[PDB]
Amino acid sequence: AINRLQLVATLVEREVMRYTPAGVPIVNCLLSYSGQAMEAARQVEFSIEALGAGKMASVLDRIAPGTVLECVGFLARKHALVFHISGLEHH
Amino acid sequence: AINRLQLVATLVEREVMRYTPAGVPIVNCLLSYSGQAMEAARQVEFSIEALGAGKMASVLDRIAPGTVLECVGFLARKHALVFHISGLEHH
Ligand SMILES: [K+]
Ligand SMILES: [K+]
Ligand SMILES: [K+]
Ligand SMILES: [K+]
Repeated sequence: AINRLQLVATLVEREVMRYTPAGVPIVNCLLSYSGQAMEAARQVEFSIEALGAGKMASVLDRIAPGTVLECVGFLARKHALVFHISGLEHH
Repeated sequence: AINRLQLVATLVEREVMRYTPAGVPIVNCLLSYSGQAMEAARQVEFSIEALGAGKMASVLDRIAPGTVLECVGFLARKHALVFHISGLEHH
């Protein structure tokens, strides 16, 4: 079953790196989206919690807040929903 | 800025049709997702609020709860986040 989110958003802030019991690094962060959709065009603005695990945690850990990111990933239950980023690029 | 969600999920329930002041029909509903992702494979399960506007409201309004839907759309602020379905198919 497909569960794929593509989102170009601004990194607002990120938490300090933490780890799962297995030692997998995780960086929780907040993304901000601003743009338009098609439903009559509609301006859309919202923020969404996200996180990077493993290599993605390392990647997010070096990105300066305010950077615009082109993200791809999947949605999941926090433990509320959180955006799991599996792919990332600038601009 | 891209904001696109692709989700194959089961329609759990839907509210009665309502309208915006302009007369645009809207059907709010709840979707349930079950499947796997790639982060090491990870089982993922969650429910998410959604809605269809205009023709999409009419389409959802005739779909029986329990039906599996292949959805495409965008995320937005409820007024919390809600999945705006702009495209829909069965299976
Ligand atoms: K999947
Ligand atoms: K911070
Ligand atoms: K867009
Ligand atoms: K109902």
